[PDB]
Amino acid sequence: AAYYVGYLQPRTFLLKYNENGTITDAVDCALDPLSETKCT
Amino acid sequence: NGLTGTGVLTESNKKFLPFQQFGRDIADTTDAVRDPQTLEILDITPCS
Ligand SMILES: *[C@@H]1O[C@H](CO)[C@@H](O)[C@H](O)[C@H]1NC(C)=O
Repeated sequence: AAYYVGYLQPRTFLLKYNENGTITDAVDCALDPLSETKCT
Repeated sequence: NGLTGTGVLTESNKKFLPFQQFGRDIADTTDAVRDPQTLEILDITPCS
């Protein structure tokens, strides 16, 4: 066995939905400047 | 169940998740709804 621990912080996120409803892609606003371009 | 509206009601091919109960378009309208008694999926459209 093994485990992974991560922490959450306040962020804005962009979400894409599939043909039929299920989340297939995400974009994080604060990752890098290209992502800021994509979000704006 | 507290969601009140008026219009034409038909069936739909969408399949809500068990926790999913309503659907919202960009106009924040109610597009589709799951019936409490038959758990089916229904499409809503306006008339005027
Ligand atoms: C829509 O649902 C079908 C199975 O019911 C699935 O095969 C399909 O992947 C979904 N549409 C897309 C674009 O993935």
